[PDB]
Amino acid sequence: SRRYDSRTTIFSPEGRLYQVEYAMEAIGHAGTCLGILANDGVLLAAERRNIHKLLDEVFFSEKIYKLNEDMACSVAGITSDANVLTNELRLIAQRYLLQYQEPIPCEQLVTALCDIKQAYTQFGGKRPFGVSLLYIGWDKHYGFQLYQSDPSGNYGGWKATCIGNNSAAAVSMLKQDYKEGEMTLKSALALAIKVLNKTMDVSKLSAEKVEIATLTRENGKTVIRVLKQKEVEQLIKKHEEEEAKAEREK
Amino acid sequence: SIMSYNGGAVMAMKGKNCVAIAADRRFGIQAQMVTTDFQKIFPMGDRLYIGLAGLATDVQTVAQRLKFRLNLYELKEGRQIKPYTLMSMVANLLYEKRFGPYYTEPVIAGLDPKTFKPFICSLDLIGCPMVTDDFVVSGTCAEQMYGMCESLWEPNMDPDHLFETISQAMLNAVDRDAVSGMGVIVHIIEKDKITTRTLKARMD
Amino acid sequence: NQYDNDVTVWSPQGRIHQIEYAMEAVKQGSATVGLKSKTHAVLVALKRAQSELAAHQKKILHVDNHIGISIAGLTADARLLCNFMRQECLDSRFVFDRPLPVSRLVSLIGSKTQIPTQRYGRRPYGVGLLIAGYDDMGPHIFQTCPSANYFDCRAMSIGARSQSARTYLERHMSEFMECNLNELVKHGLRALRETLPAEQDLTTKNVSIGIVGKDLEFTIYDDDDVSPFLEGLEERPQ
Amino acid sequence: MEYLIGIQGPDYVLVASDRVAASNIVQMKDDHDKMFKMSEKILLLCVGEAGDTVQFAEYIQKNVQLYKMRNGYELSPTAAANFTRRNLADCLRSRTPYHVNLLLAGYDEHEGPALYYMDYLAALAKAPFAAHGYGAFLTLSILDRYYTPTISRERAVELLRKCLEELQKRFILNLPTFSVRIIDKNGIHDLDNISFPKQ
Amino acid sequence: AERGYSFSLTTFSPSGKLVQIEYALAAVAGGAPSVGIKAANGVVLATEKKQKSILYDERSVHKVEPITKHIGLVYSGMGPDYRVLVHRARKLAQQYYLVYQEPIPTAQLVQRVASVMQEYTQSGGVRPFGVSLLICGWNEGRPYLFQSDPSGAYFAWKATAMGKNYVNGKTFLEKRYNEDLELEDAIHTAILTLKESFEGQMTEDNIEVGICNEAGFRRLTPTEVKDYLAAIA
Amino acid sequence: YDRGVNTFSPEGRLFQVEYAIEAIKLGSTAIGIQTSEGVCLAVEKRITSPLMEPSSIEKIVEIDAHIGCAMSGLIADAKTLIDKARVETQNHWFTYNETMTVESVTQAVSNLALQFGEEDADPGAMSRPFGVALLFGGVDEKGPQLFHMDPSGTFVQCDARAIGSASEGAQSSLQEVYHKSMTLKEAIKSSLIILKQVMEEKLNATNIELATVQPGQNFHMFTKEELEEVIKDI
Amino acid sequence: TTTLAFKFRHGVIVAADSRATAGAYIASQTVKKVIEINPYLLGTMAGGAADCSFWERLLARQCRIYELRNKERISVAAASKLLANMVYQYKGMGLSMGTMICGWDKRGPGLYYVDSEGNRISGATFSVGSGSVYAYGVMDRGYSYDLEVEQAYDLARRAIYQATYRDAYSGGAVNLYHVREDGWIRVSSDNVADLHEKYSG
Amino acid sequence: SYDRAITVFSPDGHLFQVEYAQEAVKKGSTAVGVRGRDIVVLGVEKKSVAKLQDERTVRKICALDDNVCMAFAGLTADARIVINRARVECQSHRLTVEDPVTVEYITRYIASLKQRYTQSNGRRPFGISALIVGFDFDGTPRLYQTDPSGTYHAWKANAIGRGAKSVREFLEKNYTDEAIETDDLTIKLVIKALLEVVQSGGKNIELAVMRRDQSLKILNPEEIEKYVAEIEKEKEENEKKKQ
Amino acid sequence: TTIAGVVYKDGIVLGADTRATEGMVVADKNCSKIHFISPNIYCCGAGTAADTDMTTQLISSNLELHSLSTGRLPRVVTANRMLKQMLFRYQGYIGAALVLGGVDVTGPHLYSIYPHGSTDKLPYVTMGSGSLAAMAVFEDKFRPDMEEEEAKNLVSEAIAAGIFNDLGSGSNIDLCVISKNKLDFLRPYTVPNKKGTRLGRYRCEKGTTAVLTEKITPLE
Repeated sequence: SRRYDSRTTIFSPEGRLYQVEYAMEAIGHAGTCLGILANDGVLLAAERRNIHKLLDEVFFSEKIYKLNEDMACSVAGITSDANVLTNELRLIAQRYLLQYQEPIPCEQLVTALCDIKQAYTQFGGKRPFGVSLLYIGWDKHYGFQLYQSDPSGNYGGWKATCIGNNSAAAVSMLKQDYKEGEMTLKSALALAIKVLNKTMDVSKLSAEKVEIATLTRENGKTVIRVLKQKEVEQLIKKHEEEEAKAEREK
Repeated sequence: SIMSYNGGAVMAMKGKNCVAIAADRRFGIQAQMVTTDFQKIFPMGDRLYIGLAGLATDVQTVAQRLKFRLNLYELKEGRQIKPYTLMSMVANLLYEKRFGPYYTEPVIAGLDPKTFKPFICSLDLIGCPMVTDDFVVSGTCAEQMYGMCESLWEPNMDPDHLFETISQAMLNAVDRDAVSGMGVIVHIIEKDKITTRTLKARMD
Repeated sequence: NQYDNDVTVWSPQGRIHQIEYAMEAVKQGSATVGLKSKTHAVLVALKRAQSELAAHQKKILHVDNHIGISIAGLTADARLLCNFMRQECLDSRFVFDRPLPVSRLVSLIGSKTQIPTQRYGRRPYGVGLLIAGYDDMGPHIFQTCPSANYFDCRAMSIGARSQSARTYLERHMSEFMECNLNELVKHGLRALRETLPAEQDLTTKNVSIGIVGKDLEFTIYDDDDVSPFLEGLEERPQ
Repeated sequence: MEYLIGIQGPDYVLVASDRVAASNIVQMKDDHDKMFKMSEKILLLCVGEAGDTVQFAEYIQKNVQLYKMRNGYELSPTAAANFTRRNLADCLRSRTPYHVNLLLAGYDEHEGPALYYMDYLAALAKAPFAAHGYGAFLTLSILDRYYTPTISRERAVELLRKCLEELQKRFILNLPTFSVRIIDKNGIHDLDNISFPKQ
Repeated sequence: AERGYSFSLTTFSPSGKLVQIEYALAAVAGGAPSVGIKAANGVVLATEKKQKSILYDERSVHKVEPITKHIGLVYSGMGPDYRVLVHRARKLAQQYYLVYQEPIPTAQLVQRVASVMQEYTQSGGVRPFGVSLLICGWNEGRPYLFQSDPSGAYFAWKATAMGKNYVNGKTFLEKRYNEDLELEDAIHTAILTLKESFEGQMTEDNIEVGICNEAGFRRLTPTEVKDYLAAIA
Repeated sequence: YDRGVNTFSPEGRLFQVEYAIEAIKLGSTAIGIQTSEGVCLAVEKRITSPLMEPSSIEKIVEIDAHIGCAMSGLIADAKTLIDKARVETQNHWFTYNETMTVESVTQAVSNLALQFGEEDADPGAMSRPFGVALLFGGVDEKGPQLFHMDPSGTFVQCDARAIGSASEGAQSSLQEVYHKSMTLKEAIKSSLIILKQVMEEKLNATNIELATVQPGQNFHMFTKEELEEVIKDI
Repeated sequence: TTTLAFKFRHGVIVAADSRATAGAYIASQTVKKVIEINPYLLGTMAGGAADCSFWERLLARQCRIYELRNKERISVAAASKLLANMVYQYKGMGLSMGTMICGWDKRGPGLYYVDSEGNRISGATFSVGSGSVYAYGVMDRGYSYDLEVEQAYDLARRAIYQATYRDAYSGGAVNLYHVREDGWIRVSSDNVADLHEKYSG
Repeated sequence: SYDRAITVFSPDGHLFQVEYAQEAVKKGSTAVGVRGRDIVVLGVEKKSVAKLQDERTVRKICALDDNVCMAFAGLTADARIVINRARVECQSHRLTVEDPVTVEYITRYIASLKQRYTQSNGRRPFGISALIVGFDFDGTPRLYQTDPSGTYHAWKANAIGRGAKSVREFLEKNYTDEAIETDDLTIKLVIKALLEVVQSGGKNIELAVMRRDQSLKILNPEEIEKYVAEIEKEKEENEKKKQ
Repeated sequence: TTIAGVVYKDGIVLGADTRATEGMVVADKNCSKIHFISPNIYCCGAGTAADTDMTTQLISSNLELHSLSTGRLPRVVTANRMLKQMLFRYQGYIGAALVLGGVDVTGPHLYSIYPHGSTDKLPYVTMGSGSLAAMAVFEDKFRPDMEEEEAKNLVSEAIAAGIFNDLGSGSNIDLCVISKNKLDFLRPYTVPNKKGTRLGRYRCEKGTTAVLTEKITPLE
């Protein structure tokens, strides 16, 4: 018994949790997923690894989970763990709603899940959840919001970020192009298309390969929509027709 | 009785391709009225409302936990809930407290979100479902409401006539009950729109 | 070395090393001896001091009016067992209003101590006991090992360098059954004495005595109440 | 026996309570306070059973303060009211129910002034004005007679005085003094006690 | 006496892999092959039920099992694990029916079963299931075909294959099959893609077939399978 | 190579207990002296920075008005035992209306000895021994008493005792200077002397703590000035 | 039983009778109804003797542990709150207890009434027991915050005395304690028979 | 449940898991704190200034109650846990006792918590250290610090995290009764200490102050820039016209 | 409520009325009291309506699981056992009174099941407030080995006796015929009861109801 125990909730000599880091490595080999904040909304854009000629497509999405009428999330890592965590997030949101009769602030939801993940890192002897998450939402306290959480139960708020394969490059590119206080949903969409176009291994980029969702505020209600393939192709074509435009100048 | 502690009345009525649900507005404690704007009808999706009469606490609580489970349903599955399914859900929720029941007798009224076929039902305090093709009632003035509904209800009624009928039934039944009234509210729902009205009523 | 660390692991030769290692804990303790006449049961124990400015370790504990013990090994396990025995005796007096038979108390100790020698992550009790008692079948001296085994002794000694005492006792067994109390305690003291180099000997500072009998409840003597026993011994010279 | 009253104006909430702590046939305390600060803009007026009132009220209070310390912002009067209502409703069918009747006064930066009424059965009801206790039976009507939604806080205090005077006239219980507080955009303000110099 | 190992047997490698899951998948890709085709008006599941002797009574154990009246299952990998998952799936379906008085949607059943599968990749003292599942169903007019793997992940397919030579069966499906097929044609191409591997004479007792139209899930009689295996009918 | 926390060495000892004993050898050294006029306890604070408030270092605490305790080793572990001892004394007072004997308190704390283990235990049980040595100094019906306890659970009465890193040297020095008829003044004096001998820093008023328990006076921790008056007579 | 307590400029006066009955039968006349919890904390006994004594003893234990742990002494408010919270968990089980916790604090003289029902209120004057109504009559007629110490003593003593006169379940002796900043002092323990001759003639 | 000894003794008498936890702390952002007369200031170093990140969501200076604030260094998640537990206990103290909370009390609670996690089956030590800062009733200002072991002490000034030794040395050399004679001087001392290990900026320094019965005050980068400016001025009006 | 069951030559006829009352007020005129257990097993329910509903549904579910696992058609003894053990466990607090009937490999079987958990296997049974009338009909006109239409007539007659002689019963008659190779779920058998035609038109015309407030909400 002491022999077979892999000891998953234990410090390493350098003062770190090996399983958490290895989980981060698992995340690194997952579909690229990024999120960008704006002044009139916030968006998620993710690489689709479920891209085969014989897939049936019965769901609204693949990596975009609706959590709440004012909140949505995207994921990267092991998908089943993502199903678990997303279900739990929904549960938490509904508990808050039952208790206070008003929507849960996004930060509170993220923290609530992150404490569970942390708990998994500290005791139990179980493997952690090989999953990182991006949260987009709106609330009456901080308006439009983008968050990110790691399997360590560690989270942070961002104006723009990426997660998954080639995340670092995407982050650098975002650091270049971003526009604090001067961001719009259109511009942010362009930026997403750009970074996704460079980071994705498979070039050219078909709508069959990307998945975009926006969260915006219309008439007192919160609207979350997944972009149809047509709009996506419009965005890509726009990107190429702008890229072939700046290359003329030489 | 426990049900008569706060009083109140809830009614639902079938139409052609429409449906109606109504309730009084009084929140009182025994003989004393506290408020005249108490909500007893709750939206459980587009074209699907639930009416709760009885003990006010359990009205609010059942409504809230119902919204809880319903939201979870509409998230796990990618669809609004069907009326029969909502009825079974409420039935389950109430029967979970078989030996310590919530004191409410719910009434469900809605259109099939896929079709448009009207659906109405009512349940026990322990969740025994009952579907009809005409009307359902629940409240301290049940006998009164039965009396009115049996004499006013016609089969294939249009929205306006369904409205007039359910309104007259509610008004005249409630006006013979001391712990029901202080206003009436009617939701008449059809395929394209939802009309919400408050009736001119006695306030005594 | 792979059959060393768990009590639930048999060795390929039919042994359990954790039990034996536990048995070794008895030998690390100061020696103690126990013998019986036909009327009395006596424990004699060589106390032991860390430094000169520290008192000598308690070796004899009271269990019930008719039962006392002498310990050898881990003192925590000793106090554990002691509390167990006390509680069992109290239970017996409470329910039956008669003193608990010594052999049954011992059997209970065996049962209790056997249990953790079969469960994973559990350890044997690291303590050996000598039990002096008197009941309807007369005086009794028992010996309990970490192996959860127990013995009905005519006399015995356990602890460091107790082989000598064992030999001496083995010589004078035939005398014991007819000895008087003074002579019995004497023999016990000599047995305890043979467990020492010629340089050191018994004192009113490093000896504890425990007696129980037909006319005497279990009693512990030390300090100056030991002097009447010692001052009556032959200055055995090298 | 205990009296609570709340009157909501367009941009303020006025609250008042009796100051008597009574047992048997004697008044044991005459400066008792029925109010509980829960936020900078929320008051909880609790009344009822001996130990249940303070236990419940303080539990709620420390939990609201906990929310504030954990999240950086305070609860809205609505979220607060539904919180206390949830707690009260969950204990209802338990071994340890709480016999408390309560008012919750508050001011939100968005939705404005709010007054909530709660029965001991945990039925929550928003109202322009409310009252708890036997005295309510003699005061509510007066409010009904003289309340208008645009009532000034001065007129509100005058009306309050009318109710309390009525209490002095018809009510068999003593009740000589009354705690009076008011909540607005700037927080909770203590007003002079309404008293009737008997002896 | 017994308690239980409370630590994970499935852990991350430094490469970031859940090794036991991939070894489980290795166990799947060593079992008899199975094919599933969604065909407009119905769904077909078929598998190689090849025994090891004439002594085996093939009319006793089945690989194509019903979950309810409208949902069916086949697998690739270890049998006993599959059996466990079948019991569990049936139970889940019945719980759903007790709560909603409405037959369980195929996708919901798939999600719940997948959750059960995920548990055994993280809970203590257990290994993951060595089974991939193909689940067919009829709900809300449309037909449905899902696959769930030992990680607890699931995918919706128009058509697919699992087990031995699942890659070549998959390609064969990608070419020699597409939409607007009636269930009959689908059965035809299903037995056809199974035949791309079934070493030996493929009889009516060498394979098992199940169908799912809007009349319910059912296992095909050996007679019907013979008629189909006449390279005709 | 990892084995259970309840594993025996071939010598017949528990590895964890022995390693805990080893862990004590890093602790601040402490001295206790028993005397018919009272019991004294002295310990070095070991301040590692001028920025550290030394008054927040208490290696001597009051178990009760007639019992004090000096601790060495892992102080964090000691706090638990101290609290348990205090609670024990208060329970004894509650039940019997009389104070605890020093030996009884010591025994009580010693009952938490080998109460550690993995399998077959509560989910809130200790995983390892306490890495701490204790010196209880008290006054009761048997007069002034001083006891010593180690992670083995074995507790024993002592006339003069030293625990800590410089245990051996200090103990020898104590042996050379102790007799069962000293005054409390001679005891305190001796303690401070040997302490200064073994301490690496220069002995001063804000560098050690000293406490006495006398038959006529409750547990007393010496103030800065009271310490100065003693250090004066070096 | 008749107990009273009031706080004034110079501290807290605590007084009690000493009679204990079992029905009409007088079981004792030597009951210490002022409970010395601490050298700085006084309680009173009304209702069930056992309940008051036991729970306030538990209180004393808790207060001592508090003093050891926090190196400071508990406040009157924290003590009364502790007692109230302890007693509240047995609500409806039949505990009969009406006590007054008196002390001196950072906030000065403290006086709290604590019930077995759940009450816990701070105040200037209190009286508990079957004779409380009678004691209130004289105490209220004589009370002032600016009373002199001897005046306070005389007031408390007289109130308890008149209470013994009217109430059949109160009598024996009048015991009187004074809580000052440096702790409490046992002021007096006069017999009712003596007080009769002192007061009437 | 999981009942395995994680933290055990080594042959040399060390608690390895606790030491590794302390290493984890040593990899943390530098946090310092100093105590003044009517002011107490805490400042934390590297905020991982990604600039694409919301600073508010990554602050390492929290408030436990209106009375007590705290900084930390180590594993941010563990810190979140300990912080929230400390908050609950801060409120429960108000429930069980009419009086609020002393800094030493909450410090003791947190410390005992960590120690408990060093000695319980299945659990793993919190890999954080905390700087607790407050003003108790009676007005005495106090600063304590805890450790993954469970040990805790009072300080006049201290630092934790990456390069804690350096800043500790600096503070040892600079803490006087002349410095921290005014609020603006104590804050200045904190910024001066932090700039001795930070990558030399001012946009990389978070600073919070508490004073009297007033609430915690976080300093906006404008005020911080101003203080660092007067700092660089005094570092060129008393250090330039001399050397 | 009046429910009955009988055993004939080729199987079993179950009968029920359709009135559901709350107190002494008719709530439902067309209540279904004949419940599906298994394709070959059906159950009439009297007593506490919710309890009969949940009991019968639970047993149906467990039996579906059972037959799904066994691959065979459920037996009536199984249903009887499950029901009676569940009911006994709850000591009558589950107010389910049942008439259980079905056809097996062993043939047709009819049990009556009481809320305390006692059962009786009988060729004819009645339960409910109208059970004595129906039982009278049976005891007067029952013969063993009847034919289908004769049995249907007998049962409908018993249910009618209940309907017209018991205030708890009324409205229509439901039959369920179960044979070795047929299932006739006739619902309803024959409604011997009708509301009299409306003599008047109490139709209210638009505008006759005064309205204080209106609010139209467009959907999609």
